[PDB]
Amino acid sequence: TRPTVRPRNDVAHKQLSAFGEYVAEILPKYVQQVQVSCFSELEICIHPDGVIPVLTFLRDHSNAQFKSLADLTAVDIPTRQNRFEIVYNLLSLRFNSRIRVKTYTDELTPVESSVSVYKAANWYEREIWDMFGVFFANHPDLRRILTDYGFEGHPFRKDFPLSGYVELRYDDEVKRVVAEPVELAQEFRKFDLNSPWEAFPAYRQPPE
Amino acid sequence: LHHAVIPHGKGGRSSVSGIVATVFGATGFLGRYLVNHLGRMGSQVIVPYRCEPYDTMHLRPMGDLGQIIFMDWNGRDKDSIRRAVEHSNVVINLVGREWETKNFDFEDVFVKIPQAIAQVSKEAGVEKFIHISHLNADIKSSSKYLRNKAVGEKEVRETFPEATIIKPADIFGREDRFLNYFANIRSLGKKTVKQPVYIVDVTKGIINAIKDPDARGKTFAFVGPNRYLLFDLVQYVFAVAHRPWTTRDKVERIHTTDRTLPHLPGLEDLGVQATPLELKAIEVLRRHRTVQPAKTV
Amino acid sequence: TSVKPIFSRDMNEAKRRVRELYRAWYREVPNTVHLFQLDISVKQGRDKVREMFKKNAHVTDPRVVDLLVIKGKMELEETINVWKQRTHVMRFFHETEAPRPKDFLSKFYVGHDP
Amino acid sequence: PTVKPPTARKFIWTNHKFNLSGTPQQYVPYSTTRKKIQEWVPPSTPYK
Amino acid sequence: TYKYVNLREPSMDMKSVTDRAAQTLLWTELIRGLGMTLSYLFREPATINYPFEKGPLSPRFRGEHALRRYPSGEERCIACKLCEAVCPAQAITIEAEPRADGSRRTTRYDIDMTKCIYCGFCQEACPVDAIVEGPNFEFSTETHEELLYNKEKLLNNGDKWEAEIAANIQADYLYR
Amino acid sequence: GVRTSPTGEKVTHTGQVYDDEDYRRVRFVGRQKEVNENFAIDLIAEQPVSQVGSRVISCDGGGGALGHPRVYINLDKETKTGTCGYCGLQFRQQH
Amino acid sequence: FAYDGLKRQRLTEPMVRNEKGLLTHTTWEDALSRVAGMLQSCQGNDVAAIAGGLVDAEALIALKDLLNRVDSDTLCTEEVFPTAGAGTDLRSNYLLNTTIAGVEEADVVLLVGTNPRFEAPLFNARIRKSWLHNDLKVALIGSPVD
Amino acid sequence: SRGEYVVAKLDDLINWARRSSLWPMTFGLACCAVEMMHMAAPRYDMDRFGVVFRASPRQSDVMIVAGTLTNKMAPALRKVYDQMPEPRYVVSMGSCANGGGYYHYSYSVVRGCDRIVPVDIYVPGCPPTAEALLYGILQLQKKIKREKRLRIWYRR
Ligand SMILES: CCCCCCCCCCCCCCCCCC(=O)OC[C@H](COP(=O)(O)OCCN)OC(=O)CCCCCCCCCCCCCCCCC
Ligand SMILES: NC(=O)C1=CN([C@@H]2O[C@H](COP(=O)(O)OP(=O)(O)OC[C@H]3O[C@@H](n4cnc5c(N)ncnc54)[C@H](OP(=O)(O)O)[C@@H]3O)[C@@H](O)[C@H]2O)C=CC1
Ligand SMILES: CCCCCCCCCCC1=C(C)C(=O)C(OC)=C(OC)C1=O
Ligand code: SF4
Ligand code: SF4
Ligand code: SF4
Ligand SMILES: [Zn+2]
Repeated sequence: TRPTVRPRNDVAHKQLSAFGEYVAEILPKYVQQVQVSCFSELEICIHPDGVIPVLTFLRDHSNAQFKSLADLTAVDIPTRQNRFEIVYNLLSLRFNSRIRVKTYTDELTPVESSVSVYKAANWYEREIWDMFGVFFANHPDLRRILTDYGFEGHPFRKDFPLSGYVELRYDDEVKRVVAEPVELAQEFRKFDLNSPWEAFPAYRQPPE
Repeated sequence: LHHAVIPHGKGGRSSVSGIVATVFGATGFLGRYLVNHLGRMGSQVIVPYRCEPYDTMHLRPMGDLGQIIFMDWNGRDKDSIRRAVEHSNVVINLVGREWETKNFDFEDVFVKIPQAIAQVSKEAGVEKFIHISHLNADIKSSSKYLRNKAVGEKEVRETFPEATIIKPADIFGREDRFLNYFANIRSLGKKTVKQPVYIVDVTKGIINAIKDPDARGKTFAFVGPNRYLLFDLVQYVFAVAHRPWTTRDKVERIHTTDRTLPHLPGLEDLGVQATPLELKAIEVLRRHRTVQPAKTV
Repeated sequence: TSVKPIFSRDMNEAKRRVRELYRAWYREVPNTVHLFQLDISVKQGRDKVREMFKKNAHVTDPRVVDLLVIKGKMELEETINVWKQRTHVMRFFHETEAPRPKDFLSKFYVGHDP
Repeated sequence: PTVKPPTARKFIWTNHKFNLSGTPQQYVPYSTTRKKIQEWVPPSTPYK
Repeated sequence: TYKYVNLREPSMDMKSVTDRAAQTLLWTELIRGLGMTLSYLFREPATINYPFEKGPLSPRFRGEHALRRYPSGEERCIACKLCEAVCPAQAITIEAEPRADGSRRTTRYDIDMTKCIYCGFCQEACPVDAIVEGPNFEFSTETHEELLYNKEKLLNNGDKWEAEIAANIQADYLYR
Repeated sequence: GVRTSPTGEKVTHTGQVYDDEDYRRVRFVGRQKEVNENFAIDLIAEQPVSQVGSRVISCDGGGGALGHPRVYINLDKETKTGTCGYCGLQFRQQH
Repeated sequence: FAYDGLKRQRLTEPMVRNEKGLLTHTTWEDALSRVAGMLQSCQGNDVAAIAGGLVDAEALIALKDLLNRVDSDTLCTEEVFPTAGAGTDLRSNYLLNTTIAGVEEADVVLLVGTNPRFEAPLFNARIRKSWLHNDLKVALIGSPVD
Repeated sequence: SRGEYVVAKLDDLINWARRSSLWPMTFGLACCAVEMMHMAAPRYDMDRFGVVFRASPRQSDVMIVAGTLTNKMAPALRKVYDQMPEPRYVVSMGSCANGGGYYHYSYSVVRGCDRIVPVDIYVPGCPPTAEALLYGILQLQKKIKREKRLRIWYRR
């Protein structure tokens, strides 16, 4: 399997597994799962009451020093009752490593804002509000950041359509750009591309 | 009814209204808002234009792709009128002038060109023709405008007997020459009573006359809700505008009172609420700014 | 059924926040009609505010009306500070939209929508 | 093409046309497909 | 494996201090910048004489679309819809039926050139070299719908540009 | 091989023409309906049937990697020629 | 394969008889008004309704409720089912009461007066599957069809 | 006659002056800004045509819409268009300004700037090359060259 297969990094896999054990036993109040991927990335899956303790630990601990918030992300998964998956990508410059911190909420439970831990998060979780509707409690200036000013709904939710609900045009009668319900001259043609045959037997979910 | 002209959609920009309209005189004040309100339904609008194509640019954002067809036409050319009307199912006539020029007088603008358009639309099988006269059009009127426009009303009725003739009183809007005339005149007060009508009311009435089959052969009188004396109307215009090119035919028409014809239907027989001047006068006259409302009769 | 609140522990505090947000909008509407130089009247914009508040008058969950007050404060903040333009404020007044058919028979006449 | 000529084909335009946009020879789009639903044509004879 | 931009402590002897004071009072770096601008005054400019001179292009260039033919006049498109399956803008719209001799051909082949992102995935997805993206980039229109190409416009572009398209494919097909 | 409707409008190789009462002919008024006059069904009919002596022939459209995928055409039917599914060139077994 | 009759011969617009007696296209207002004006002038057995082969239960109960507002019970189907005895009162004398899947459980089948190959081809396919796998005995009373 | 000749030569004079002194305002919204900046770079050099680079938006002739018009910047686009002195023209550059482009089905993109402003020249590409935009500018100049403002003024 030499030329075309990605070579596995066993050293970093073992190191990130040991550090995941370390984080799981220092913070067992909040840590739910710890998993290391096959391409050597460490995910810490936490309870959302420990956003500030887990991130402050990873920022300030002498064996962590994850001083850099790379990215902050929600993922909408509608089949879960806590459908929003808040992902924290942290970067350690001292130990040259990355860690993923993941937690959950639904549409109504707020997540505690992490601008006291990372000032990078100020626009990121504001974008998560704008795109998903995840309210972040005790945020300095939480409002929209990317959508238009009168915009209704949260576009990156998966029950939100691709073209939205309203579209704009200029109207010469009222001398004003107006919002009218969306009508496409050509509908977005949905392609059912999924193959009816299983591709990855290692990822097979067990039957009921 | 052919399959491509069956209405579809929810009545929006990409929908199909089933209205294929040729609007003569579409580059003017009324044609602007008529092509606006047609193209937001998804109508195939045909715009014969006499002018420079730069002056028809504002009509292109008014409908979806391929829904406004521009073409050259001449008022004395029946070939261009036929080339414009032979595919439409409604022809709206909006050709007019406040002043007569070297080539086109009031008779050519109000008698020759309307009867030519109505006759050519008649022989091209166009089902609906909608002609715009004036409310004060009279054979015995003192202004040459209203005499030629009454004669043209007569000829359009007797060459297209199912046409919908419409009598606007004095249309006010942003691009009018009624409130913008008084805001710039800075003529005198007489015994004149007027009831001006808003342009969106006139446009909604023309479209409700397109859609209603009971408007064929009728004559409508589009008037506002409130009759005003001329003098306190002009003082209300100067009061809204925060203020302390003419000819004698325009003076003959300003000092000609709006006749009341209750035997003719109006905007309420087309289902249009007449908008009063007090709501839209600020919208017209905010541009002229560097108020007790007008007394009705 | 034990959920973490947003601001209001129950519906009385929630209605207090709804009431203060309505007070703030009612004070703001004359300023909005002035500085955006809207073609509406102050009574008409206040009727639109009352319409938007009566639209959500069925909600019995404190967290949902906490989020409704939060989004109303965000709309208010975008309107007091001139972040919206005149077009965004007039998008509440659906003026260029045609009046939709309401009864069964006119909806039957125009198309297939229920 | 004086030295290495283009390969001749019978369908290649012998007369190159420039950009005809803004002229009466300009491209107008249209649906190249036919009518999908055929309508019932009622009989031109009476029914009595 | 790193270098320090701007970590120079200047010399404080009277020679270097007088050097920096002469630079301040006599504007020496400003005359240096004037000299560099004057040096470009006397160069030949890089300006080509468009439209009489054209910018250089390669045979890979992705311009206006065209539907091609075999060296018999038979059109290459066999209606397989790979190009609209791969089209990242969904600019391509295809309908098809068997034509009058039983051949698998298209009745519709639309490309909205104002959706099109000109990325050439259609010409690399096409198994028969039917859709290609030609060298024409000088095709600005005056109306929006003149850029909504149907099959007749694309076949006319193919007939128009085949003498050039075939030579560019001849130059570049061994890299593909 | 373009033919013409009684309205004067040209007919494409699909068979598309607008009707006499269809309003969408107004888009060509003062402009032109652009058709291609090289009909592929007429041009491939002009190619002669290739006489070959094998029971199975192959076709890739000419040019190697510049044509279409190489397909194998049976020629056992003596009543009918064997036609390529891609290029439309047709073949006959000479015996 | 009968989905291409679904795009031919279709009724697309309302039609009424003109002054010459021919069917001409009209609006829904005109057509429904001309039907309703004749419906208001009917009562009792003066209005009737036949239901064709391809009609859903929504339109069936729609036209039933409409004609019962006129007090008309004359609502008919094309396919004759005998009304003697219980008639259509009990469902058990007009259904396939066993099931289609109950063919798999049967051991003897009597087919009376049907050609189930063409009247209901997948009911026949179920009979052939039970014939093949369960050694079903089938007897027919009727013409000796394949 | 004589007056037709005079208004024809005066049309020729004012059309020459207006096309040979085009001053563009550029909405550099997206990637097409980079390619207009190459159309002003020394190879293609818009400034040798009379088309000055970084003209004032207050006294510009043509508005080059070069990028994706979103729903959030459509009223700012229309405001800058309304502040332009006539004669104003609009060159729509690139696929997103022409028809929505790669973001045609987006919730936040105006499907072509022609829903907002009248467009004179549509320049196709993603991006169209700097040579293709200069082609569109020269086609705009040819469109101005055949204007008939005083001839149509004389014939009315
Ligand atoms: C009774 C008879 C008189 C009637 C009234 C007319 C009065 C005189 C007005 C000036 C002359 C009228 C004609 C103007 C030019 C018309 C012809 C034209 O446009 O030719 C095009 C030609 C360049 O070709 P082009 O299309 O630019 O091609 C691109 C390059 N391959 O263009 C050229 O070669 C250059 C064109 C130059 C135009 C003339 C020179 C400028 C005008 C000078 C007089 C006015 C201004 C005076 C000073 C004002 C303050 C500075
Ligand atoms: N307040 C009002 O304006 C009222 C108007 N009316 C009537 O309504 C109609 C439309 O009004 P309005 O829009 O305000 O008037 P405008 O003058 O603004 O518009 C008239 C239209 O007719 C065209 N036109 C004028 N003269 C000629 C000609 N000789 N040959 C060809 N086209 C010509 C103009 O096009 P172009 O730019 O090419 O010249 C323009 O599109 C007129 O008939 C007017 O009498 C009635 C009551 C009140
Ligand atoms: C009486 C003669 C009038 C000549 C007018 C020429 C105006 C200058 C043209 C080019 C130009 C330059 C050099 C210029 O420096 C400038 O300011 C930044 C402009 O405005 C945006 C320009 O348009
Ligand atoms: S170049 Fe790309 S976007 Fe354009 S038609 Fe081909 S696949 Fe579609
Ligand atoms: S990929 Fe090629 S052969 Fe297939 S449908 Fe597209 S153009 Fe035709
Ligand atoms: S048309 Fe394409 S390349 Fe151009 S600005 Fe838009 S996204 Fe960028
Ligand atoms: Zn072949």
